[PDB]
Order: sequence, then structure tokens, then C-alpha cells
Amino acid sequence: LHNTLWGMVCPAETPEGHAVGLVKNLALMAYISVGSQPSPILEFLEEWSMENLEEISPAAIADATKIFVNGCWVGIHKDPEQLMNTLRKLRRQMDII
Amino acid sequence: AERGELDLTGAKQNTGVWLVKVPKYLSQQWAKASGRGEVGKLRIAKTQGRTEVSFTLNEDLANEHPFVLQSVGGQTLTVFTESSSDKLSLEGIVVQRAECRPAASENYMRLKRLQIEESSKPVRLSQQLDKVVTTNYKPVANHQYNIEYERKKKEDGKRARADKQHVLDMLFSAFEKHQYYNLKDLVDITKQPVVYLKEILKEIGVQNVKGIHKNTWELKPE
Amino acid sequence: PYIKQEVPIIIVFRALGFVSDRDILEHIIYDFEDPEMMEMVKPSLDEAFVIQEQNVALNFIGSRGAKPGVTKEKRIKYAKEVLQKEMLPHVGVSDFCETKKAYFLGYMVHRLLLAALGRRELDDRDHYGNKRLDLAGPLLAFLF
Amino acid sequence: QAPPRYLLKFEQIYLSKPTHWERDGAPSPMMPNEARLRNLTYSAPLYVDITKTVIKEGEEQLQTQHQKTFIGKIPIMLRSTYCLL
Amino acid sequence: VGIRFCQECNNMLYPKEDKENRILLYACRNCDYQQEADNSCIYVNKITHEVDELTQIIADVSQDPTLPRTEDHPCQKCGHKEAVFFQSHSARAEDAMRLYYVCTAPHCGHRWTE
Amino acid sequence: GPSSQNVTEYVVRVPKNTTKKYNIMAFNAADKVNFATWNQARLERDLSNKPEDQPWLLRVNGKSGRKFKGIKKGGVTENTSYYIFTQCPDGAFEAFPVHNWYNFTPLARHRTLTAEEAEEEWERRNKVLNHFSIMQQR
RNA sequence: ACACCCAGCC
Ligand SMILES: [Zn+2]
Ligand SMILES: [Zn+2]
Repeated sequence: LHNTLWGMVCPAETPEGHAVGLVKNLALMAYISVGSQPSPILEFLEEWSMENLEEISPAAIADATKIFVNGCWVGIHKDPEQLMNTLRKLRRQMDII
Repeated sequence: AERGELDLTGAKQNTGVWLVKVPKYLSQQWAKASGRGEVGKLRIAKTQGRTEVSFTLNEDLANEHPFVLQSVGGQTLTVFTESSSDKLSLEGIVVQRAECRPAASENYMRLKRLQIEESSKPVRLSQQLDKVVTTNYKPVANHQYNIEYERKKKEDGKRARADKQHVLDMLFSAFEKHQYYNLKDLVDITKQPVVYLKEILKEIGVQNVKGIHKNTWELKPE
Repeated sequence: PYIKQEVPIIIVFRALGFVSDRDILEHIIYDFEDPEMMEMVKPSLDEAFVIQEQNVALNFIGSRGAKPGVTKEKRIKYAKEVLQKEMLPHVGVSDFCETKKAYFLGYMVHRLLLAALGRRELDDRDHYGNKRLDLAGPLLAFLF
Repeated sequence: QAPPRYLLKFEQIYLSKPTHWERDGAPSPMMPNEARLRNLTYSAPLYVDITKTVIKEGEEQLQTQHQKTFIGKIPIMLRSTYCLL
Repeated sequence: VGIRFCQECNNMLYPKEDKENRILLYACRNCDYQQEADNSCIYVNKITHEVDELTQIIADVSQDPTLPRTEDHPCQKCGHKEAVFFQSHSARAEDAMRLYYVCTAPHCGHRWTE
Repeated sequence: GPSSQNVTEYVVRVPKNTTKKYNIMAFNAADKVNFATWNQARLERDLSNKPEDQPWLLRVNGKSGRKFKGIKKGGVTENTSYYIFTQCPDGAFEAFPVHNWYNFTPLARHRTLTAEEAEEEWERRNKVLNHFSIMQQR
């Protein structure tokens, strides 16, 4: 029972025997995302103060923070907290995110 | 002087140009102007220890964009030109980079929503039918392709059997045209019944076995 | 993928179209003043000395593919195709998505070096954030 | 390619309600209880729109369209948006 | 210590010595470029704990909500009376449960151990 | 002085149709090239294909000068745009859209190891010695 | 047959 199962998987409901631990059950409020297109996120990020991979010298990557979207390195950003706050605001306001 | 030579007068003059990144709405507005000549103005102010840059949109075009400057020494940015006469020239080198951002913060998100809505117009998702479809597999006396093929077959008709000399004349033209041949193509060229072609070809021709594709006939009498 | 034995990483980087080692280490290494990672990547360059240009690197990649064959251009094309359509398809599939693949491979090697130096913890197969759940939707899509 | 060149494009997907075809060939709505009792499969027909074009050396292109071509049945999860319930 | 490349083919320089002058030459093993070294170092290895984590922590770690905060260790430079303390969790030591403190003031972030 | 509080404001112009195309160009920071030495140039499409969808191949000063090869930018200008403000005697900026982003890379001219002889010497997996002698035989 | 699940008791 890994620590990250808190709130996502029931810590009690497993079969006993040859399948113990391998078969699990969702927590009572667990929700599994059906996915979404990452396009609007990419358009917003490009419109924001983010610089793409091909438009940058490799020397600037070290100080800046990397941006991954769906596991794909898209570009870099120099102000991380501002971007994070803006993105969280957009997600909480049911905007394009 | 050559076709592939690159002219470097611009570099020798050390001409400095500005690279500006702008959003889609400004570019679309500028394009909609149909090249009238003017689309806006740019205001650069210099204080005792700071520099402010902005772009003022034309009031006519609509019916304040602050600018942020970035580092230049990271990469050497230049620009070249290619013309219809295949003459290459270098206009100059980029001396400063500019970033254009909208002054609006909350209301501009409405324009972003409209842009997203426009971008989602052509994307397609499956629809739902209230009633089962019955217009397909409709009964028909015969298929269109079948009747077309029978009409073609009855307009052209069967390939008529001819006298030995004239088919031999086609054979002569044939192995004058090309040394080796395939039985199907010979039938198509000669336009003769396959059994009659085999009968008139076996007398003079022989089949040579090949280890590459298939055994084939030889038009040479010897 | 689709190669039956290991390849040194610098050969793959060279095949992606970066000959000079300055370009290689400007992707794997982001901070110049960090001697430990440079020392740790010295063997990778030392092994790839014999390979010196893009096309010979492509030949290196292609000679160990599905079929040895006879001629050169065919497996140069094979190596180009397998590095264009089968190596990291999620970052690029188009014809000219080479710089992005180079940066991603550099990031992978950077993560490997960071783990080797101990600057990161090795990931866990169970951190349940590293696991995705294929529901009826994705599974039926896979069949369909 | 055989000279003519034939091109087929699949554009739009349609998917009707679950239905059942009796021996008579009469389609009727498959209610899930009926599927459970009669050992049927609770599936909905899948229809697709196809465009067929022909390229000829004489420039006589046709743009014929087969609308809502039946291409099989998809099983339908009960109480989903595409169920009768 | 110290890595730099030749200016001709931009490949890794390698050490070498000459008998005529007896001087270290960082020459490119690929091309035909040579240059005079200025450090007389080839391979420096560090076996014991010389990691110097004090210069390795990113100063932006202070603004992480999941880290503790304390007021008993004020910043040395800016004098702010709040700091964020955390351990290392790096290999090659597997010991030394010591605390590294980072100031939480903006436009600051002096790292200090104690 | 006047330069301390210099005031500048020029009119921007956007032509619709232009007979000559533009493209963004950017060398790497470490290339350290010079433009005075570029007396002659030859920018032709590569022969490796056997037209518009192929890379170029820069050849400077024939065989005497350096040669360069490069690729188009992977990204597309669907949302982004690049405009260049060309200096003119009348002073009005002329923003010009571009068509492609190009990045050539330096290449060194010297005797290069061939794939076949590379395979031949691959037997010396790590037993190889005297790195100069590898190229001396060839 | 066979295969695959599930389940019971240790
Ligand atoms: Zn060199
Ligand atoms: Zn402080």
C-alpha cells in the first residue's frame, strides 16, 4: 500500500490470496480524468511570457525553468511563480484550462 | 557576380533592425487593413535611468500595448532576402528583441474565449441519430458498375479470329518492337483468341524456363 | 526502438544532426561551470571518436537494424526513418522536428547524470502519480 | 491505382440508438431488459460518410458521396449518453 | 578541472605534452589546433564529502508551501526573521542530517547552514 | 544633451504583395564567423534528395571557404509572427512577414572517417591506440 | 473438453 494511494484508492478493499494488492478499488471521491486536448494550454503559454525551444540559445536554459506539457518539453520560462499563479487562477475560474 | 552569391552591403553598414513578436489579433488587424499604408504608431520614451516602449493602435483600425525587451547576446539574429531574380542579399542584423503584450488582463480573456471558439469551429465530433438509417443497401435490379461493364463488353464485343498471315504480321511487328514478351500483353496487343494465339505461337515459338519470375514464350522462330 | 543492440548516445546525437561536441554538451549540460557532469560524460565522447559526421552516424544506426542488406543509402534512409518516426514520437513526428528531439534526448541524459551524481532521487515504480488508468474509453479506442 | 485513380475519404461518423433486427428485418429499439432476456448484444449501428472521387486523364472528376454507410455495430455502455436510458 | 573547446571544429580539447618545450598543451584530438594551458590540471577527483550543497540549493526553494518555516534563525544579509529549513537527501553521503536554511524574503535567498 | 532625451516616432507600413521573400536567419553564438571574408557564396539545394521541400546547402568561397548545412524550424507560425523593420532613407518602417526560419550549422573540412573503414576498425572496440595513426593510414 | 476469470480455506 503505497503512500500515494491516499484518497485515490481504498486502503482496505483488496482481495486476499494470489491477487492481494494488485486488485484495488477507487476511493469514494476518486475521479479519473478523461483527458483533454493540450492545444489551448499551448496557445496560452505561447501568448504568455514563454520562449520556445528553437528561439533560445542553449545557455539560457540553466537559469530558466523548463515547461513540459503532456511530457513534451515545449519551451522555457524565466518567471515561474507568476506563470504558476496565472495558470492556477485560470484553472480555478473554469477558463480555457 | 553569381546566382548563388549573397550580397553583404547591409552587414558592412551595420544596419540594426528590430525583431518584434506580436499576438494573432494585431497581425490579423494589420492584414485586414489591406496595406493602406499606416496601421498604428510606436512610442519610445527614455527616462534618466529607464526605457519605456509601447505601441499605440490606430483608432481607425479598431473600428496601448507595452513592449518588453529581452537579451540580445544569446544568439546572433540576422535577416536575408531572396528575390524572383535569384539574388541573395542581407538586409541586416537584429540589434534588439521586443515582446508585445496586451494591456488588458481580465476582459482580454473574453477575446481569448472567442478565439478558442473560432478554433473549435472545424473540429468534428460524432453525432447521434434519432432514427435508424434505412436509405442504404437499397434494393436494385443491378449495380451501376455491373451494367456499365456489360454495356462496354457488348459495345466492344468478342475479339474476332483472323487469318494466319495477319496475326503473324502483328507477331512480326511485336518482336521487332521488343525482344521479350509476356503472354497477357501479347494477347492485348494482337487482340486475338487465346487458344488461337497459343496454336499459332507453338508452331514457331518455344517456352524458355527462367529462375527469376516465370516461364515465358519466345517470339524468335529459332 | 527497432534496433537489436545498444548504441552509444553520442552516436544518436550526431545522427540527429549535431556534429561538434560543443552542440552536444550544450544540450546534455546546461550549466558550463559544473566539472562533475563534464567528467562523467567524458567516456561517452571518448567512445564516439570514430564517428565524426552525420551520415556515418546514420550508417552506424542503420547497420544494426532489422535487415543488414547490401547497400548504403537504403539503411541511411532506414536510420533516418527510425529516428524520425519511432524515436520519441511524442515530441515530434514531422520531417523537421530534429532540434526538439535533440533537446529531449539531452534532457534524458541530463536526468541520467543527475541520478548518477545523486542530485535526484531515483523514481519509484509505485509513486502512483507515475501510473495512468486505462478506462473503458481508451481501451475501446485501442481496439477500434 | 490500377489509368484511373480512385480516392476514398471517410469524414463524418454517425451513431444511432441501439436497435434490434428481428427475422422480418424490421428494426426496433432494443430495450436493455430485452437484451438481457433474449441473450442479445446491446449495440448501436455505426454509420460513416464517405466521399468517393475518381481522377481521370481527361479531367472528369466525380465527387460522389455515400452518406451514412453502415460499418458495423458498437456495443453501448448502459446509462451513458448514447443509451436509451 | 575546467573544460573548454577549440575554436576551429568546436570539439573537446585533450591534454598533451611536447618534448621540445616541456609545456602542457590542450590540443584538439580531432583537428590540428593547439593552445597553452593555464591551470596544470588534468583530472581532479573528490572521494570524501565535498559536495558544497550551500552553493547548490536553488534560492527559489523558499517559496515552496510544503517546507517548514522558523523564526529563530534570522537572515544574515537582509535581517528577515523568517527562514525555511530542510535537509539534503543526496547520495554519496547517506548521512549528515543537517539543516540548510534559506531566507524567505523576496529579492533575497542567502543560503546558510548551522 | 539631445541624446539623453531623444524623441523618435516613425510611421509603420505594411505592403500586401511583395515580389521578394524574407526568412529569419540566426547563427549559433559559438560559430564566430566573419562576413568580410565571404567574398563569394553559392546557396544551392542539396543533391542528396535525388525540390521546395528540401534543405539548402551553403558553400562559401568554393572549396576554399567553409560550408554549412541546416534545416527548417520544426515549429510553425500558426500563432506567432516575425516582422523586420528595414531602415530606409524616408525613415518609415516597413514591417515584412517572413516565410521560414533557417539555421545553418558549421562543418569542418578535413579527411573524415568512412563508414566501411569505421566498421573495419570497430573490431578494436577499446584496444585502439595512437589515435593519430587511425587517420594516418587513410 | 480447453481457456479465462471470480471466489473459499490455509
Ligand atoms: Zn578541433
Ligand atoms: Zn534574507
